[PDB]
Amino acid sequence: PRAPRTYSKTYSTPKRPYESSRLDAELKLAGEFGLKNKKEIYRISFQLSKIRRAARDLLTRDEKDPKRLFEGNALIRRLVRVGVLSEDKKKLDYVLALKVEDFLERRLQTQVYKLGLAKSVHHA
Amino acid sequence: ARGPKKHLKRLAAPHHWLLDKLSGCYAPRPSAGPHKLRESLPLIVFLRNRLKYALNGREVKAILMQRHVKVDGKVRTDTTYPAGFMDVITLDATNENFRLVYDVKGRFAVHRITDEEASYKLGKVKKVQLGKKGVPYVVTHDGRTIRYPDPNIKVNDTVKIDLASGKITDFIKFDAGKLVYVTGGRNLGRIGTIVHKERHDGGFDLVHIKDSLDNTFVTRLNNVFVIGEQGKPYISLPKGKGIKLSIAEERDRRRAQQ
Amino acid sequence: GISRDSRHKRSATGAKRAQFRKKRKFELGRQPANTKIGAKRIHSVRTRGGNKKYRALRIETGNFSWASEGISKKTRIAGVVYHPSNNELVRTNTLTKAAIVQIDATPFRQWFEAHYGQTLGKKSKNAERKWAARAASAKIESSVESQFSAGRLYACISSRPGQSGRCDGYILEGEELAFYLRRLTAK
Amino acid sequence: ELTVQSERAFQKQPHIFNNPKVKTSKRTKRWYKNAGLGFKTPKTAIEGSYIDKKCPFTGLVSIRGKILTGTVVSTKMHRTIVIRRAYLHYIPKYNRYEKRHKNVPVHVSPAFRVQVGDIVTVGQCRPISKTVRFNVVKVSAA
RNA sequence: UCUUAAGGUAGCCAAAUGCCUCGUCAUCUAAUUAGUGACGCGCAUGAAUGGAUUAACGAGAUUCCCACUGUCCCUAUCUAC
RNA sequence: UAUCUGGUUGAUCCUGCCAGUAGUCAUAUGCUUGUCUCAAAGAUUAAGCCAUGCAUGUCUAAGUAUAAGCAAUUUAUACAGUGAAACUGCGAAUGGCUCAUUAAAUCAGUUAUCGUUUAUUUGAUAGUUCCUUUACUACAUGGUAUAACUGUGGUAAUUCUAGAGCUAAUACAUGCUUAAAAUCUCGACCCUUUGGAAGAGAUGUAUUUAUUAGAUAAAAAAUCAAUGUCUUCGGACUCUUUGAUGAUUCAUAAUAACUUUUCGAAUCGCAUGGCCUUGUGCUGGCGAUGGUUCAUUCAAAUUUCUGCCCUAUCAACUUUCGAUGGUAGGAUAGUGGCCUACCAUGGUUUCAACGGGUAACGGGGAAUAAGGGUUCGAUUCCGGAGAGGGAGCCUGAGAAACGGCUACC
RNA sequence: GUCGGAUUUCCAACGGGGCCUUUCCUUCUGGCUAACCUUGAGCUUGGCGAACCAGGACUUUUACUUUGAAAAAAUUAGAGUGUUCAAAGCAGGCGUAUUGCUCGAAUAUAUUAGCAUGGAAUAAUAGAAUAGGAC
RNA sequence: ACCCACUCGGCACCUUACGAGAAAUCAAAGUCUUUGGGUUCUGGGGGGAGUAUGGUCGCAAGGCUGAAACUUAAAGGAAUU
RNA sequence: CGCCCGUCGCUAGUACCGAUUGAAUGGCUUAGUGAGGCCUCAGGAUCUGCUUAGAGAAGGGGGCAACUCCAUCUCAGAGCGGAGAAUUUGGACAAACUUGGUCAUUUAGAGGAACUAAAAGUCGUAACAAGGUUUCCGUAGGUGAACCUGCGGAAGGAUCAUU
RNA sequence: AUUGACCCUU
Repeated sequence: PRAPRTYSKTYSTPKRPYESSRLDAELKLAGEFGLKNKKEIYRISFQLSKIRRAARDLLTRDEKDPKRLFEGNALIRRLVRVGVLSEDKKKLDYVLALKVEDFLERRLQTQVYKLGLAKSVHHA
Repeated sequence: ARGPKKHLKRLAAPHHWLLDKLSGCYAPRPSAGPHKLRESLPLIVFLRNRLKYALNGREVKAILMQRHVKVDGKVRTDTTYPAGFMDVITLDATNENFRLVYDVKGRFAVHRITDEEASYKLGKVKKVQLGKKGVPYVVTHDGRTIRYPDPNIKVNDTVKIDLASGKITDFIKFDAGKLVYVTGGRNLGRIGTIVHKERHDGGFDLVHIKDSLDNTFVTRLNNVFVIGEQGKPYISLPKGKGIKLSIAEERDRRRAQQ
Repeated sequence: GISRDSRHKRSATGAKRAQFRKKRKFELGRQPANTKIGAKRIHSVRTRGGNKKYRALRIETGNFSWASEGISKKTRIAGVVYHPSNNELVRTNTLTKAAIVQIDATPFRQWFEAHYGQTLGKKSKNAERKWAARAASAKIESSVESQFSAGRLYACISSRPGQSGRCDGYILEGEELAFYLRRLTAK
Repeated sequence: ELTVQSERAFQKQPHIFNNPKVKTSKRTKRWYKNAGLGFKTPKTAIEGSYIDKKCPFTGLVSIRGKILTGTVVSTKMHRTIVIRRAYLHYIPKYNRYEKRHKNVPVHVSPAFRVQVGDIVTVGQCRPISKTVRFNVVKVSAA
């Protein structure tokens, strides 16, 4: 048969289904960034955890390691290019300390409201 | 079982063909010929994917059947003819000669050469023996056999062959201090400058090899292919000259000279 | 369906193996030729990749070599006298490799006569000079001369009739001859 | 192996000839060879009287491939002995080993006299028998 | 609580002991008042008037199976007296 | 992304499980379901059974066509088609499917073939036959009769097939196409010891018979049975020189015969060239298809080492007659108890042999994992095995083939 | 002093090599003369030798650990690249766009086993004892 | 034979908590989330059940080995009022 | 006036034992019978080549009427051969059945005997207090039933204690 | 010296 086309999940559900603090925080994010579901928040948390795990397994490698160097530059440059990382700090500490709110505010849906084409995030 | 295979599925073709996993569930099984199955580049893939001259196996079949492409001085109108290392693929249209040599990253790359250079080709001898009637002969990596060779030629040497007749024009011995082209393994595609070897009585000799950037590695004696003398190399090299720059260095090179 | 693989056999530990494959063509065996003497009969048998074999059945004559004299001539086989494998083959006169047979050895006698000019048992200038030069070497040993006198030389089959279709052999000389003659006389 | 010609057949090196016409010293021609890989041909194999077509040196068998060592545990078989190869098997889960052994049957030429407890090295040859695939090339115990 | 003291325990059973009875169920057969295994308000089983079991043994009684056959279908022939 | 909470009590710490909780290329099912991309899908139970249809055939300029097959031209009366059927060749041994069997078996890395076969591909490679021999035999090159096809058909029936007539070959059997140096026997010669001149038969490959070579790394004198080269016989003696492998009876070469005869082209296409004592003469190109043998490739078959789940309510197992080994032979493409004949009594095992189970094909891998692990892997790749259950075979380079045959159930 | 990329008078540590201190870089013999007694008005015509050769002496027997080739692709992590994002995929990106030019399809190997390789601490295993021990 | 001071080895005991433990308590039940001295055996919620079955030992009684189906949310320990 | 144990009674499940010299399916495995293919001993329809032979009925040159080198339909008599289908000998491979042998996995059973689960059954009161005879262990006997009793043991005792 | 028992849920 043909080669298997690879597919992967892009989100992960929370471990505890009913946490008041988590539910309130996620509803706050949904309301103030105009998101349809909590699956969007789960997806952004999934990507953030992926890149944080990459950064942590990078830091566990010694300094001047070719792998640590190259992968740090790649990850930091990608984060800077998308705009969730600072445009002046390649310390990778911020790479271990990004935020879901930063990713949401970098998303386009709020970008239209920021640049002033929307007048409301739901209009955007 | 019950007899030889004739199909070659994708994801089972050799990786150095750069064949995509989608767009078909088979790959062209290289036919029997001069080179082994794994270390061969069929004319179908060379004229369809490497050169993009033909968009279809049908177009490659038309090209081969009406005989524009001639390999090593012979037309070789086989749609999956095994063209491996050191072969010359000549196209009379546009008068272009390709030398089939690996690039730095272990892939058969395109290599434009002149007509006088495509006239000859180099071949590593695989074994020297005595055929019938007491006639000595040598066999090369290309499956070629040469009768009445120079008595000095031994195993692991290489021969510059006129490629028009069966004569061996020149030959280079395998010795320490010689510029080689490692063919296979992790180091597929490096220029050599041999330093020395470990005999390892019993099999699998390993030679130690430092490229121009003073980087030393180890390869197998059968895995190493000598392509000239220290200083000038017998043939031309593809872009990069086979030095295996590290990934960081390649990143800097790309970002500067995009 | 004579098989030749070891998968039907008990394991080296003594365990009985289970069935893994049906009998395979590439692991087959075939029946013996059981070559005999008289009215030479050869049947061709097709083997893997062509490679025909000649199953010798009832082969009449063979080619025998005297190694000391460096000669070989076609000879008739009188009969099997000893076989280290099976005495039944001796009793039946069956031709296999390493089987000792009696031969007429008349072409050997004629060759020795024309080559040395020496009588057995009881002319030109060139012939005389050749015989004189070759002489002083016709004292091989007692038993080869005795075999020549009896007219039946001992020779062992060194070929495989059921494979090559020829009962080729060589004459026993020296320690080998003494060994087999001792086996023959001891009973 | 008290006498060379005990068997019903005559034992001799195939295609090795001893011409009776010439009668000088050493009437019987014995063929030997060195097996390579640094192994030395024993004087017993050089000057012996045995035939043993399975010898590495005087026999028609050729040694190539694996080379192992072990202490023989059985000499109660004609011209073949069994060596014990003792090794440790690693188990990652428990991060330690167990003692494991493998008995490999080997053919020992009459050039070597070995007993249980001797440490012999063997080399791979073509299948000699149903189970024997190696030949003794040296002994390291006395 | 009564009759004359007790009130059939452990076991075993249509048993050589069960009338009804060719008991009922299962099995064995094409078909079984037969045999075996169960059941048990057992007319009227049962503990040295010994109960139950039991290898071995038996010219003891019974059922089935294989083998074998003139017992039979279905008779025929031969020998001696 | 190293996390817990509810439940034994009047209440408390525990143990301990139950319950919750999250995931699942884990299925099923319920209710619901608007768009885009992507996509598994009769594995589980029954490797149970199958109606019907299809899934293996094939052509070039270049192996055979006089078809009561089609469309038909002339700058040369010294020769241009497409071709259904049927021979011939090749393929049908790939693919695809499934996971029944299978527990040192398969399989995974690792080796070996100095222990083998190999269509095809690729490169190279065949001047010695006329064998009761100065001719039973054509090489400006030969026979057999066999398909298609034509008449009658035999039965209900099959991809059933007969008797007669022609006719092909790349179907089958014989058969020949040179003016090459060079050894062995047969000799008239003088009764020889440097003695040599006439002319014959064998010297291709396949002969897997016997024999020889395939050597080597260090300074003198020597009568011997037979001078070898030059040689006032009083003496100088040079020229011997053959390869690889870690390793060979290795590749090759040589010597004596055998072959019931293998091959060494009675085969096709292409516009036609040059030479002339202009003869339907001599010479000649580019190819196709065959073809010894050797390498090469695709392969195959064996094979070294190490590694597999549960079970001791499996402790001994194997061993008339194969179990372990030795000798010899048969068979194989080869090695080998693979099988025979003789002999020895060996071989495995608590470091778990042997036996049993597996709702077990193995691996790449998957799910979940702080680390360490647990569970899964019929299933897109690789390797096995099978075609309803065994078994035996033909053809073929390759099958113990099943959209091949035979037989039993 | 180099507009985050210093050839240096760095006098502080770390990791390796060489020699001597009773402490050996497994030898008996030649050629390319070799850590060479022989230098040319400044690449030596005479000893040692294993970074290479042979007949005796071996990786003192291992376990262990270091490094190296292999452990197919797909899968995994991971560089890239606006598939309109994404899962994916291995595509693509730029001209004096008449002509055309052009990058990439990398990087870890998944117990163990086998093969080489440095070490030899730790844990085993032998040597010379009625000397049939060593030079 | 006693009395003193030691010493080695025993059966123990009193005190305390460096510690340990759920606690009762423990000089070992300590040196164990700062987890590794060597080694043998045993347990994995409560029942069914030390039952059934197979094996083996025994004269027997029984011993050793030893399940599952099924069932159940507690059984249980140490303390407090 | 707590709790609580066991017979007995009722209801429903679950395994276990069980005559049937049970049954079925496979794996190997005394023997026997044994299809078919393959080798082999023969066999021989049929097809098909070679020769100095004899003629019944044509013959042609030679002085063609007392003789012929070859002969048209041609064969019945001869020998040399090649292939060779039925049939068939002995084998070797071996499918499918029987009585045996276990092994493994299923499965039918009259009946028997346990266990378990049930809001409110009967009989007693064995345990928890010194539970009113302290409990419990091993063993043995007895008994409607919990249980009682003997012998030894334990404290998990109701005693850490007699100078 | 005798002293047995006291339904289900809450």
